[PDB]
Amino acid sequence: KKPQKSKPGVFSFLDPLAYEIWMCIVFAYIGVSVVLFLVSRFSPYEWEFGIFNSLWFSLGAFMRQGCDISPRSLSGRIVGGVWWFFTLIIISSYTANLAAFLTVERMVSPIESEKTSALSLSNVAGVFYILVGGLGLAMLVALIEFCYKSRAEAK
Amino acid sequence: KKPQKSKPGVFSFLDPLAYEIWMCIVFAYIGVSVVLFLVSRFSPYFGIFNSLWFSLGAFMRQGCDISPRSLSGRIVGGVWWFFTLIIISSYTANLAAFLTVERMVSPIETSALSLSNVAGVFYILVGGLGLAMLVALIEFCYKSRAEAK
Amino acid sequence: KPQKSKPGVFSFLDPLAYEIWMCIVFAYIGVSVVLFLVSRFSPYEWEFGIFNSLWFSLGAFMRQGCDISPRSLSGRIVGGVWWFFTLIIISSYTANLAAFLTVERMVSPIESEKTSALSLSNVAGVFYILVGGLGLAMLVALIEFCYKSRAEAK
Amino acid sequence: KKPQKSKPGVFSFLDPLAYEIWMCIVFAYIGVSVVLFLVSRFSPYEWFGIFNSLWFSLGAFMRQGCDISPRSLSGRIVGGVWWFFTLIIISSYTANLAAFLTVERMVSPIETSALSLSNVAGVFYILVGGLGLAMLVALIEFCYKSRAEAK
Amino acid sequence: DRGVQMLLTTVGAFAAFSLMTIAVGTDYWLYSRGVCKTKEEVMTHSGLWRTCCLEGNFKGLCKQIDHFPTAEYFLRAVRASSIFPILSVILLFMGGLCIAASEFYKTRHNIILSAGIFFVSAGLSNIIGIIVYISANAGSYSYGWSFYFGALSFIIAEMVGVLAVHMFIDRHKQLRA
Amino acid sequence: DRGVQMLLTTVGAFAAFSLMTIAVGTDYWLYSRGVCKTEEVMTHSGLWRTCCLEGNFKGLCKQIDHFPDTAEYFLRAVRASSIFPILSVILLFMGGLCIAASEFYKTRHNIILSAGIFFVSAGLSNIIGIIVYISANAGSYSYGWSFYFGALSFIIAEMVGVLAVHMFIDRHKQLRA
Amino acid sequence: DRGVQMLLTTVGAFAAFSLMTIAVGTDYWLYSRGVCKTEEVMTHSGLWRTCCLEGNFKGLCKQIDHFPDTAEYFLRAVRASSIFPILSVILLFMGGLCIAASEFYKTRHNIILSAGIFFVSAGLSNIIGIIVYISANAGSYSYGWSFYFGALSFIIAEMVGVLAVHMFIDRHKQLRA
Amino acid sequence: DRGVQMLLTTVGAFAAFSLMTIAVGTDYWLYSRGVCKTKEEVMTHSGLWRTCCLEGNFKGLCKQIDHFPDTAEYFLRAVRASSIFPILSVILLFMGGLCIAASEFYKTRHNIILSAGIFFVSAGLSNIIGIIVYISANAGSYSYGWSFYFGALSFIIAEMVGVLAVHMFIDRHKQLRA
Ligand SMILES: CCCCCCCC/C=C/CCCCCCCC(=O)OC[C@H](O)CO
Ligand SMILES: CCCCCCCC/C=C/CCCCCCCC(=O)OC[C@H](O)CO
Ligand SMILES: CCCCCCCC/C=C\CCCCCCCC(=O)OC[C@H](O)CO
Ligand SMILES: CCCCCCCC/C=C\CCCCCCCC(=O)OC[C@H](O)CO
Ligand SMILES: CCCCCCCCCCCCCCCC(=O)O
Ligand SMILES: CCCCCCCCCCCCCCCC(=O)O
Ligand SMILES: CCCCCCCCCCCCCCCC(=O)O
Ligand SMILES: CCCCCCCCCCCCCCCC(=O)O
Ligand SMILES: CCCCCCCCCCCCCCCC(=O)O
Ligand SMILES: CCCCCCCCCCCCCCCC(=O)O
Repeated sequence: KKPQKSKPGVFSFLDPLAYEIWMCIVFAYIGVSVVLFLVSRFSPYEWEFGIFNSLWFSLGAFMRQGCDISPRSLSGRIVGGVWWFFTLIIISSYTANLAAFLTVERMVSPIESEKTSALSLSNVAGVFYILVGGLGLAMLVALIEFCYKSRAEAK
Repeated sequence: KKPQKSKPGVFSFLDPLAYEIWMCIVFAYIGVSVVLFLVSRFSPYFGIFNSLWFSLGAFMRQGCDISPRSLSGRIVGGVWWFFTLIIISSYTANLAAFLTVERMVSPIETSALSLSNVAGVFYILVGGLGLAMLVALIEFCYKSRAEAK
Repeated sequence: KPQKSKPGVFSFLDPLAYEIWMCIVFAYIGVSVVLFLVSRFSPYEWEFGIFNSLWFSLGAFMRQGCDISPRSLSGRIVGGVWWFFTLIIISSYTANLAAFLTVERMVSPIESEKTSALSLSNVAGVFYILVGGLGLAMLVALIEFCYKSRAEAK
Repeated sequence: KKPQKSKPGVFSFLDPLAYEIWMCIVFAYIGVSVVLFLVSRFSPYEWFGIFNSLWFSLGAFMRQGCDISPRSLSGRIVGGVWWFFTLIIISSYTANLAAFLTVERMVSPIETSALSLSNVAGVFYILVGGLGLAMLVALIEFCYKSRAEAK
Repeated sequence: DRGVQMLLTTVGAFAAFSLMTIAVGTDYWLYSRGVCKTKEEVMTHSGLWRTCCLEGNFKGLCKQIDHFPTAEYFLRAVRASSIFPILSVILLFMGGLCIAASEFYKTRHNIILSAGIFFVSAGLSNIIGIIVYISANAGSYSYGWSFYFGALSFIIAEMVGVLAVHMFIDRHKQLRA
Repeated sequence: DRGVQMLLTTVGAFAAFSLMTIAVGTDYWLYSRGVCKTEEVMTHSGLWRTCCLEGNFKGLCKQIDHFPDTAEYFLRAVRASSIFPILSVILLFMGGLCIAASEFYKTRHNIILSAGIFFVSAGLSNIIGIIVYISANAGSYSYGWSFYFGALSFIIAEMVGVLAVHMFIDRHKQLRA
Repeated sequence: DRGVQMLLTTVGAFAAFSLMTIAVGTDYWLYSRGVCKTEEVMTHSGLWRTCCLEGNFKGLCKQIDHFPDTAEYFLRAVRASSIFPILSVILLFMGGLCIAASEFYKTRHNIILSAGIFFVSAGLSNIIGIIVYISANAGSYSYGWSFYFGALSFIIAEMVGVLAVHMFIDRHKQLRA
Repeated sequence: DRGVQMLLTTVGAFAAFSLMTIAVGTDYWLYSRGVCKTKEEVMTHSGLWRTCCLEGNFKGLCKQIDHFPDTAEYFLRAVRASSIFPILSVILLFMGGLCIAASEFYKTRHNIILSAGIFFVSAGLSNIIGIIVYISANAGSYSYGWSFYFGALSFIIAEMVGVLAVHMFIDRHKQLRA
């Protein structure tokens, strides 16, 4: 049968980039956050980037979201600048390759031996599932912290 | 048949995404704002209006006044940031797909984007300015009356 | 034959019609003024002045800084709609430029592949604007300094 | 002949813009940083240093940090035109990359789709090189300070 | 004032519960162009459970949706069952119970928090359910009034959750003064 | 300084009103190749009258017929009746009256505030008018001096509104102090 | 809670070193489909030996032939000699050695900083090694548990580096008192 | 220190001026493949003024580039025909040098050092405009020669020296406030 267009899979929003790019993005995120934490607060002569704040900074730099704090040191600024460059390239390339995917549908036969349509909710359902899962997780973590700190109030 | 050039809709700027995606975006925005408010203020140990503002500014890839400092707040903020990035990228990519395909259509044998294409966003903008002015004046009249007569 | 043309200075404005640019400028002034009014007009609450409102609006459009964000309901309404407007307009600019650079459509003036990298000739105008702005900035700074120096003598 | 699949360059992420655009972006960055430093801190009647000017300009180009913005008319002029320049140049980068990938996708010969790590590996090399450099600089400063105590 | 907040929370809880229950029950989710019963094409209610014929040879015939003919299989499982809309109804019911028990067996002050958490969770469950429904359908049409009853239920549930949390905050505030 | 500001706002109000009134009156909004009173020839079209130039019978002016989806009908109505340019003129007039009445009744400062709100609203009406005009035209050409008179009226109206609000803030600072 | 921190860091250092060494020595990095020692059959290729299975003479296997524009030559050279995975192993070893020597010649509290630096650098080397590996593979497939052992070594090495730096900070904090 | 700062400023000013003057007079800007002398295509020098020929049957021959073989294009052609921007860069660097020289003599004015800083910054801006105009004018393979990179290095050094001058002026007015 002629290779009809495939139904968009949940988590098809990751398709523009190869699995290896995502995996290396995660490794680069951890490395950047750790090096920013190290460089920012290791010398006794410096004594706001703890490990948790370094991770937050890096995450929000990647998602081109807020800043809240910027390194003031030479070295922290080196780290921040290369992470900013990386982020710009990777996000631009994600958007560009997604545009390429949506512009030209390129069907391939499973075996060998146009008036473009609005994205449907099926095309991004996965990101909604992740969002609501994260909201549930956030509520759970908050309630755990509150129950713990309540027991600490008992004794 | 004659070409019959099609007039873009006033709100054709919403065309890259299905109606259900916009609907679910609004539901997601309310959910995110409410959960951010609960995980941030519920512990005796970001009010609702500030949480709505945070979420709005996060979606428009714009503002950044305050950001959550707690673990739970940061989980909420992080997922919302991811969601925003995917949705906005997908909007721009699908708009580019629309315009590219419409540009490679050859009939049988300018290209800039016209004010007709983005008119609705101007209408919304000026409507919002009017609403803002009205709200300001209502608050001011209320405050003038509030002083003990 | 049509023979695809050499890109003009100020061709970076080509993705949007002249009317869109004009109305963007009008909307910018309107937004700045209304933000200033709805923020500094109640005596019942006497940062968003006229020049700080203009700066806020400018930076919101260029998807850049945020010194201050309106804290009132009304200023937040204004900011939110301006943010929406900005997002749509900039997305639309990028998308239409992509369409232009993907498919080339040469037009016959009278009727009765390999997608090269982008050359300095079709962003030259933005460089000219930048350096002109730097010159203007230096001029303004020097005028202010000369004025302050002369006044301080008295 | 066999189709001869192309091997992407390491620094292929620079392909969307000509070499001269990158060169002139760097020159423009230096110029903007210097002029912002000059107009901001030059008049007795005020007293953004050079390093802070450079940082401000970089995070405008990367559409990132917003630590501090100019408050004077001249600083604001410089900042505004640099923001304009950055908007145009980054939009143009993304648009031309999309053009590259879209055109390369509709080629049909005579008779994977995602972007591979090879297409961006150079940006990872730069990232890790920058992290190494940052650690080196931090340790150099720490050694300097630790050796600068009175003995 | 404080006195009215309990009324607003309780009436909102009841409204949300009633709307979600009606939506889960009624059949006007999707005005599709479907088959009245198999072994031609007309407008059909196609609710959550039963698709019911209208404007046809025999208007009014209602049949059970044939949900079935691995991710797609799991989505079919989650959609054929309405675990998420049903869970929304259950959580709204438990939230209402917590609000009711706010007065009887008073002064616990964590029952109000439980009410707020239940209402917020009901909202989240509702949204997941809506997304599952819409995803399952596609791959013309319109959305009936039961669908928008579900949507309005979500909105009201979130508002009532905010009120409940606010009331809990105000108690634990007075307490410290 | 003070004393100059009142004169400057008054002059600006008059300038904005005169420019907008002229713009609504005159007919050099658009230079297009249309048809004269009923070939092709250049025709300065306005808000009301499309009129013929550089032809055998230049200077012959005809009323524009704005008619042969509901949005199309409503846009055609809103553009046929230049409600938004006219409302801009009316609001500028009312702002001028408020500024004039400022000299009397000076003890009450809310009349110099009203003046600012009227001028700003006039600017917003002007923007909507320009957008509807251009949009309706879109469903070679150029814009004439009438169009740019409308644009300059918008700019001056916004400046004058800023000045009016500024002086209301001073007046209320002197009485705060 | 110092004391348990030292045990946790030592365990982590040992785990990272062992994982990275196993990953380098073992050859289950890539489940390709290629030729065994010189029909296409599956293979558990590794860093050194492209090794055969489910074949005519399975289990007999050879040294990968790395070699058949200086950039291509340089990348092939860097991937032939697994300089970056090996350097990761060496740096993890030196980090562990520093942590061990943190008991002897105590009170320096400046070698534990070196331990942190070594672990961080080992992680960076590891990531470069992964990138070169995957890049050179592009000159169906899957990744084996050796690849993931390398990845897990990276993660644990970064955690241990953070702990080491934290302990150095705490030591100077105590000293400054 | 003040002495080291002043020496470094002076050396930088001289280096920038020398580099820009060499660049604006020498011919190795663009290794294109043009025509040695006309009215067979081979490699060329193609400087700012004269396109000498190389690797051809006759080498070393130079003709003045045929400027002017669209008013928007006409103005760019005119601005490239002269080198108003490279030349103006050279002039501004020279005037900055004069200011720095007048720094040591007739000193305590404190506004001539500022003048030097402004002139160096302006020279840098002129230089960048010149480079953009040049590169734009040649869009109608190739490579850039060492004279082009001399121009570029001149820009960088001029900006550094301008920074030094401004920083040095700020000190004088800090001292003159303590
Ligand atoms: C105060 C600020 C602190 C410092 C902030 C640093 C962050 C900015 C770095 C960006 C990437 C730099 C590297 C750009 C890559 C160059 C690669 C290249 O030139 O490739 C040559 C190619 O082969 C053709 O010649
Ligand atoms: C420090 C504060 C913490 C903030 C934290 C914020 C979270 C931000 C990221 C969310 C996306 C992560 C989820 C990505 C899920 C990918 C789905 C997947 O794994 O793909 C499925 C399969 O591989 C193919 O079929
Ligand atoms: C807490 C502070 C709150 C700040 C508040 C300001 C934010 C406003 C943002 C966006 C408005 C967008 C309005 C969208 C209107 C589109 C509706 C529409 O047109 O839908 C019908 C459609 O046309 C049928 O085809
Ligand atoms: C509040 C203080 C802020 C200070 C202000 C900061 C600068 C604003 C940003 C960009 C200016 C862009 C200028 C655009 C120049 C356009 C040139 C143009 O339009 O020329 C094309 C020609 O019309 C075709 O034929
Ligand atoms: C900045 C750090 C986090 C950013 C979000 C990154 C998302 C990580 C996803 C990792 C797994 C991706 C799997 C896709 C491949 C596949 O579908 O087979
Ligand atoms: C966080 C807010 C995001 C912005 C929300 C934009 C407004 C969306 C509202 C729904 C509009 C539906 C448009 C589709 C109309 C149709 O085709 O029937
Ligand atoms: C935030 C508001 C300012 C944003 C920057 C807008 C500057 C561009 C305005 C140019 C005017 C229109 C002229 C170009 C169109 C043309 O002639 O083809
Ligand atoms: C300030 C933003 C960062 C950008 C800096 C990038 C500098 C790149 C320098 C030029 C190298 C790329 C040119 C490719 C050459 C070729 O075509 O072979
Ligand atoms: C904030 C930026 C200000 C914008 C500066 C705009 C300067 C360029 C204006 C060009 C107008 C061209 C007239 C078009 C003629 C017509 O078709 O009517
Ligand atoms: C923000 C600072 C970034 C600076 C980046 C510097 C990178 C320099 C690389 C220069 C490569 C030049 C290639 C020569 C090409 C040619 O003309 O043949």
